[PDB]
Amino acid sequence: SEYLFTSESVSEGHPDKVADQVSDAILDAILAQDPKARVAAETLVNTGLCVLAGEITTTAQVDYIKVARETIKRIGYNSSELGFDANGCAVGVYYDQQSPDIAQGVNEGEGIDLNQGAGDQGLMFGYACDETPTLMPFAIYYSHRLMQRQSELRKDGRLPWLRPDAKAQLTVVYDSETGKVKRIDTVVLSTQHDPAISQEELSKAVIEQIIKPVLPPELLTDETKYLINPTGRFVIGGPQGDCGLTGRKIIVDTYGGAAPHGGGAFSGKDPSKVDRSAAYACRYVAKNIVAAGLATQCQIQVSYAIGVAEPTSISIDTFGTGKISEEKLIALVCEHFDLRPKGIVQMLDLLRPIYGKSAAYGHFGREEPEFTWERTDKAASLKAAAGL
Amino acid sequence: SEYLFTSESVSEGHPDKVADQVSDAILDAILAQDPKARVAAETLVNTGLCVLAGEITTTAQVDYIKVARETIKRIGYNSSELGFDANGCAVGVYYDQQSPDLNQGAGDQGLMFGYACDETPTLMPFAIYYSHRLMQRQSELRKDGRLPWLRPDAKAQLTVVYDSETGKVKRIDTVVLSTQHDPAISQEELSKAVIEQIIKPVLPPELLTDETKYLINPTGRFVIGGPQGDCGLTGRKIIVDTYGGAAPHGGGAFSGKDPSKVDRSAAYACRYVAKNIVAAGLATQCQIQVSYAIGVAEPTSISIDTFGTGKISEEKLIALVCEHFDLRPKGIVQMLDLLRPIYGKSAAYGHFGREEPEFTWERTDKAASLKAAAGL
Ligand SMILES: C[S@@+](CC[C@H](N)C(=O)[O-])C[C@H]1O[C@@H](n2cnc3c(N)ncnc32)[C@H](O)[C@@H]1O
Ligand SMILES: Nc1ncnc2c1ncn2[C@@H]1O[C@H](COP(=O)(O)O)[C@@H](O)[C@H]1O
Ligand SMILES: [Mg+2]
Ligand SMILES: [Mg+2]
Ligand SMILES: [Mg+2]
Ligand SMILES: [Mg+2]
Repeated sequence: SEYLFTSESVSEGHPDKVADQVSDAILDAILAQDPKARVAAETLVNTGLCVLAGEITTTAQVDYIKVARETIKRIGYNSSELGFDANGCAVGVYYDQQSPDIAQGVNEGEGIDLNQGAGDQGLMFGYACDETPTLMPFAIYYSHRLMQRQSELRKDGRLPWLRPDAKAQLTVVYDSETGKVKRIDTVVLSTQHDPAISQEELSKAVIEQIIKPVLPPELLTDETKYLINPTGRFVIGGPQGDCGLTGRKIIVDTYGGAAPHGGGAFSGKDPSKVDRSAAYACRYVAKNIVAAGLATQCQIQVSYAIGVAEPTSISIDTFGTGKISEEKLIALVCEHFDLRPKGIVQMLDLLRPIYGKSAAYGHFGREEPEFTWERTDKAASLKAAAGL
Repeated sequence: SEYLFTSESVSEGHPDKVADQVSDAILDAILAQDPKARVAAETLVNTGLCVLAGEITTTAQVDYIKVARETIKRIGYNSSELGFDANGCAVGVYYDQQSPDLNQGAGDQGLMFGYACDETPTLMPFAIYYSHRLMQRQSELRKDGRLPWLRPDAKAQLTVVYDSETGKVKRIDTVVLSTQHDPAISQEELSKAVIEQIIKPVLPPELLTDETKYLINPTGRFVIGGPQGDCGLTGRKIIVDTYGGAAPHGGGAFSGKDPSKVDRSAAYACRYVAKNIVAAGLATQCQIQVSYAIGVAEPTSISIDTFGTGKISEEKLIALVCEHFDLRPKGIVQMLDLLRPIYGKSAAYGHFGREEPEFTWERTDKAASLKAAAGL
């Protein structure tokens, strides 16, 4: 009559997320000067190490080393006690230019269709459902918020012993018949901390200040299991502790496994990379379908060929909850959304330095003004055009 | 009455796959000397560059640079004209390396998925299965000189049409294939050879129709390639490595990780569980999710979905799985004989769906016991 489902998130101090944030800070710095820049910025962080590699073609003049160090400092890695310290980190720049063989497919006036072609082949999924106020699956939505809360309390000093690296995991119970959340089964929360605080003090504060204020009280019961720093002390973390790379948190970045993923990473990529722009568009489409009341769950897949503007495929699944057929939904989507690469960029105003905030705590489910793919401004037109 | 679904794969020369293969070649070299080693070997490749970083605990003595160069050589990067070559690139070793029970706790939290279905002989989804085979065929004809103008880097993408009622594949709608090439061959000659000698020998003829669209090297040129054209990193092909989008993913990479790491061992176990449930005729579609907490042995969650195809309830299946499989981290290692150098081959053309002798998670040796224990 019920089943379990689990998602996780990590803080901005997790080493993979450090790499994502460095990649998107560099992207933002470039786009602030050159909105049309071609950016494919990959980052690897390790002990004392920040390698910047990939392909960038831009008129922007950005001090990549300074931007990387300032990003690492803003995350919290700015003191000798943490091991990994921006001031004591080697930043090495290895960027190439964008390959001209790729550029001639993407550039307008040079495509097989002379339109802006997709930056790559690939497949992308979007998803929305009615489980949370921002139309996200429950477990990833609240896992992100646990990690945001950890960072909030650290950065304003209310829990001054918190350190940057942390992880959270939620196992939730669903009703097999209704698909509705019944209760929270397990909360895992691990946080880095100053060595002077005891594990007992830490657990009390994590419960009072992080777990209880974030999760819905009605879903925490006598059966809920709390696993706080379950292997004990967590003093060293970040890239002193383990290696981080761009694009190694793609499930955290999206839907926490509540929907399939096409494989493409987001951070460090300008919007001509459909890995980013089309995944954002798919979230926008699915969210507006659910907000229009046309389905209570909606999943979309698209795909592209490098150097081709029209998607090679589109498919929509409402899991039996759609008020109209999925064929009619695809027709509505194609009428109200331009999923060609240039059409997406125009639809979502993507040639702007709006990406740094997306690189931790999830790309989806936060109704921040930067995140145009979270607007539900097409829902009314979809509902009307469906005949509802 | 119909819907579309798309998956992709990449060749062993794709820069992300180069990184995966270097990571797992180093893992194998370590495991051959020290089966109990802890390995978390990450690789980044770019123009003239192979960075090796991560954490290793072992008694093995491995020449990591030589292993990396040998792996790059085997893949086919043997000229600096390509911007990346085995003899000439810089290899830099940054590992944090140190010298150095069924209820041992997991080494991390995390979630993992497995999947199986009846669409292909090895119980894989159609689109990923044949996307892999397209890329294996590209590499085969390059290496044996049948198409000597091929270069190592390549990608393929299949869009398939499914019947909305029966769920069966009806036809192939679009084949995308991009392959790096010697500048001397025209696009017209390249396109014809890819279609006639790579694509058509691999895909089922009855699924290729006059409506099938072939998009070959659609930018018009693919001479620059490899890590120069596109930086590669370990763990950036996790959907190619698994089910091509036909099932969700927990997020963790496989390559460079020793089998104590549940990101890899539990995903392999979930494939093993799902494939045996299908092989036993208990379902035609089966998806499983597990998760772990750091320091805890038994998974924090397990769930199974047969998408209405199951012959017993999913509750009954979960009970069967707990009785017939040991999903504790050390129990998986024993179940699948994982403390051996068996991983280098997994790092290109998919971890699932090939019944190689190394791939113990592809054995259906529990199907009969599950079919009997289910009462069927
Ligand atoms: C298109 S690149 C990703 C974007 C790239 N980093 C950039 O700077 O725009 C990803 C993969 O596409 C393939 N690729 C590279 N050049 C290509 C070309 N000219 N045509 C088709 N595929 C290409 C290679 O497999 C490469 O690893
Ligand atoms: N003592 C610890 N307890 C819980 N989580 C940790 C601890 N140390 C590190 N982590 C987290 O776990 C991630 C994966 O690496 P590992 O520390 O090996 O599990 C790290 O990047 C940290 O986010
Ligand atoms: Mg990681
Ligand atoms: Mg991709
Ligand atoms: Mg890549
Ligand atoms: Mg992991």
